[PDB]
Amino acid sequence: TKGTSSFGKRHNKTHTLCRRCGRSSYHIQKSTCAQCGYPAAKLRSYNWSVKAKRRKTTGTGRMQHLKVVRRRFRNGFREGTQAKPKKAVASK
Amino acid sequence: VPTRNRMDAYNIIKYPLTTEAAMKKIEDNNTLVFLTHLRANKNHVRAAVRKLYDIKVAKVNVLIRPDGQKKAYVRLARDYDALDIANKIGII
Amino acid sequence: KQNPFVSSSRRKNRKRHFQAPSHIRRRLMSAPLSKELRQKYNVRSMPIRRDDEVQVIRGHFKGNQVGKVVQAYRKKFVVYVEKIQRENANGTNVYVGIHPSKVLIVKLKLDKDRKAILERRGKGRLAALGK
Amino acid sequence: MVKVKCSELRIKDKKELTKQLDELKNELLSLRVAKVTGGAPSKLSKIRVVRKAIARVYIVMHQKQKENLRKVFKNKKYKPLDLRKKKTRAIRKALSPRDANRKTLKEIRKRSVFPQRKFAVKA
Amino acid sequence: GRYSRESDNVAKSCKARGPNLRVHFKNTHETAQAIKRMPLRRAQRYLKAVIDQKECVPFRRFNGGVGRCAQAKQWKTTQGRWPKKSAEFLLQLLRNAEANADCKGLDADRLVVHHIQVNRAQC
Amino acid sequence: AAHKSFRIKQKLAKKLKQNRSVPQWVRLRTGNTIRYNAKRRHWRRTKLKL
RNA sequence: AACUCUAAGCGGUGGAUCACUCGGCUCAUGGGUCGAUGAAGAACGCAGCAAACUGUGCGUCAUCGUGUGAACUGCAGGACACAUGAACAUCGACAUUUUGAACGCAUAUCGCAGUCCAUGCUG
RNA sequence: UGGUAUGCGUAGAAGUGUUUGGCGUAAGCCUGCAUGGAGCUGCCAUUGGUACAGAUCUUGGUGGAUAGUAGCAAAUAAUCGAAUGAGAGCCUUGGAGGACUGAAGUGGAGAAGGGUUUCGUGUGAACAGUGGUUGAUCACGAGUUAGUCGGUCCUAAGUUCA
Repeated sequence: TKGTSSFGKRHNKTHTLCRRCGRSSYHIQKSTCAQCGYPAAKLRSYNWSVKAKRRKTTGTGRMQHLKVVRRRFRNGFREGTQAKPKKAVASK
Repeated sequence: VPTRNRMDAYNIIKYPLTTEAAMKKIEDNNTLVFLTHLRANKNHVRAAVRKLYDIKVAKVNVLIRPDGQKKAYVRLARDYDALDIANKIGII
Repeated sequence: KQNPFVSSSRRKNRKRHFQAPSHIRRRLMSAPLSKELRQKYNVRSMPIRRDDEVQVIRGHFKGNQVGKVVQAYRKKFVVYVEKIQRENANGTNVYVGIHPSKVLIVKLKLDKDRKAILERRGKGRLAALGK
Repeated sequence: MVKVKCSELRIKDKKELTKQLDELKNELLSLRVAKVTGGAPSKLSKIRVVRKAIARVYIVMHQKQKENLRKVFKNKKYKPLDLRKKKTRAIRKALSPRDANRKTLKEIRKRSVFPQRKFAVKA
Repeated sequence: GRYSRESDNVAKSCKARGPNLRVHFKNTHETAQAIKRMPLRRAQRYLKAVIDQKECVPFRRFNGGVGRCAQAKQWKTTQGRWPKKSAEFLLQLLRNAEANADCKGLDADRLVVHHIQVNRAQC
Repeated sequence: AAHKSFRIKQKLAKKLKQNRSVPQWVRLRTGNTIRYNAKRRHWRRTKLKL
C-alpha cells in the first residue's frame, strides 16, 4: 500500500544540522556531509558544481579579517602611528 | 595579555525578569528571578547575587527560555526578605 | 576629463552623488554666497552650516523669506529653513525641502574652522585669475 | 555624565581606572533597572552611553597594559605573537633584507672590479 | 468618483459605490437590473420583499443552471432566485445615497434610481 | 523532539523572533521598501521542514 | 420586453506599450594584498524602537588613533560631549564570540576529562 | 549610429484610445480629437538580438463551460434556547435536549515527529473548499525551574581513525 503510505512512515531524520555549514545535510549513518565533506579536511568543492562554489565563496559572509588586509597592503603594513601636525590643545 | 576574566559578577546577571508572574514569586516564595548569561553555571549566579546585593543565597534553580536566555530563580535565606531587596534594586 | 582616473559615465556618476558618504554630501549641499558676501570675502560658495541665513532664489518664494537653517538633512539632499513651511490638509506646517543649490547664504557663521575655509577660498581666488 | 574622553583616562593611575570601571558598571546596572519600566527618559538612551563608557575605560587600561608589555619585550628577542607585526603570513617568512642581498665572495670580486658604469653611444 | 454617465446637471443627484465588496459578481448584476429605473421607495420595499421570499429577482443574463421560480412571472421571465447577500449590500448603498440626498436637501419622495452599474472587482 | 536538544532549541528560538510583524513606524522611511515583515514563518504554512 | 448579435462611448478587469534606471553584460587598464600570529565559510547574540538586509562580537549596528567639522532621522531616548568633537571616511592601536584546516577527546551530547595559575566559602 | 534639417519639444515629448480627414495596389503613413507628462523624429549613408498567429511554442492574463452546472454527500446529527454582536443552526457559550465514540476510545499519557503549535488578552480583512463575534487564524503578552526522569555514562549491532 506504500504510496502516500510510503510518506506516512517517514519519521527518522537521515540528516542533521552541519557542524561546518548548518545546511542540514550530514548523514548520521555515514557521519559525512553531502556538499561539505564533514570533518575530513577537504570541503568537497566541486568544479562540476559551479553553483556550489558560488554558495561557499568569500562574499557570502562578512569576510572580516581579509577585508582589512586589503587596505593595510596599500599602507604597506606599517605598525606605527600617524598622529597630528598642528595645535589642537584640549583644555576645557 | 593575560586576557581578563570574561565572566565578571556584572555580566552574569543581565537583568531582573520583572514579568507579571515573576513579581508574584518575589512576594510569596521569596525568590529574586534574574535573566542570566548562558555561560552562568548556577554557582556563578549564587556568587554574583551574594557579591552585588549582599544576599545569602539558599538554592538556585535555572531554566532556559525559548528566547535563548536563562532565567535563574534564586531562593534567598529566610534572614533576607525579597520584596525589600527588589525595591532596593528599585523595581516594583 | 582628460586624465585616466576619470568617470564621464552616467551610471557611475549617479552612484557617486546618490550614495554619497556624508562628507561628499556637504560638498554637494553647498550654497553660493550672496553678492554682498562675495565682495567681503571673495568666496563663491560655502557648505551649509546651521545658523546660516538664507534667501531662496527659486520656488514659490523666488525672493525672500530671510530665515535660518534648522538642519541640513544630507540624506534627503534637502535643507529645511525656519520660516518656510507648506500648509498640510491636517493643518500641520511641514518644512519645504529647499536644495542649497537654490539659495544665497546671506550670513556666514564664523568659527576658526569656517574662517580658515573662507581663507583657502581667498587664496585660490588669486591663482586662476593669474592664469 | 559627559561621555568619557580617552585623554582624561590616560592621566589616571591603573588603580583609579579599575575603580572607575566598577562605578560605571554599577551605574550601567542602575540604568538597566530603569530599562524595565521604559526608564525615566521615555525610551532609554543613557544605557548606551554608559555601556560604551565602560568599553572606552577598558581600552585605555588595556592600551597601558599593551605598552607596558611592549617596553619590557623591548630589548628582548622573540616577543609574544601579538606584538609581532601581523602583516601577512607570506611576508613574515619571506627572507629578511639582509639575507636577500647576500652575495658569494666571487660575485663581490666580479662586481667590485666590473660594476656597470654609466657610459654612452654614439654620434 | 467617476460614476460613469453623470445624469442631470449633477445638482439633482446623490450617488454611491462600493468596491471591493465580497459578494458574487453576477448576483449583484441581476439584482441591480431589477432596481434600474424604479422609484427608490418602492425599490427598497422590493428588496425587502426578495429576502422575505414574496418576490423573485429576475435572473436575466447569467441564466443557468438556475432552476425556476414562479415569482419571476411578474417580470415575465420563468427563472427567479432570491440571492439574499447581494440584495443586502445593494440595500446599504441605497441608504447611503438617501443619507447623502438629505444632506444635499434633495426631495426624498422624488428619488428614483437612474443608474446602477456593477462591474467586476479583482479576485 | 518534545524534549528538544539544546542546539535545536536555540535555532528554533531565533526563528520565533523572526515571526514578528514589522514595527509600523519603520515603514515610513525615505526609500523604505519594507511594507511588511514578509519572512513570517507560520508553522503550518512554512515548516522549517528538512 | 429580457437575451443574443453587431458597432460605438464610459466604467472595470489586466499590465502590454512608452519614457526612465544607484543594476546587469562585455572589452581594456593598474595592482598582488587569505591561513596554526587560527582562514574563507557556518552558527550563535547584538540597534532606544529591528524581524531581516547590512554591520558587528560579549567592549556586539562598534571602540582607539587620524581626517573632516555638525549630524542621525521613520519616530524618538539621545541630539549636548559642534573649541578638541557629531557622523562618515580613514582605520596604522585594541577587541574580534561559538566554530570551522580546527588542534585534549567527542559531536541525533554546547558532552566529558586532565593540567597550571587564580577566586569565594568552609577549615 | 555618423552627418544634417542654425529639426521638434514640458506653451505638452514619446506613448496610447480613437465613425477625424486624406495618401499609397500594399507593406504602411500623416493628421485631428481625447488621455499624457519628459523627452522625441525626418532625410542621406552606416549595423543588427529587426517586423509574428501559430511551433502538443514560452511566459503572463482572460473567457464560454459556469454566479454556477461538478460539487462542498461516508462516521444518523441535529435541536429548544439564554447571552452577545454588524451578522450567530454549528462556530461563542451555559441550561436543556437527541445521540456518537462505547475504555482494544474520537478517552487519559508518551516516544519517533512537530516547533511556539501551549495559554491569556484583543479579534477584522485574509484562512477554517460554508458562515465564524471564535480558532491550531491574525495582532499583543506570558509560560516549559529537577543531585534523585531522560539525555549525560556504558557498551551492542556497528562506527570514526592514528
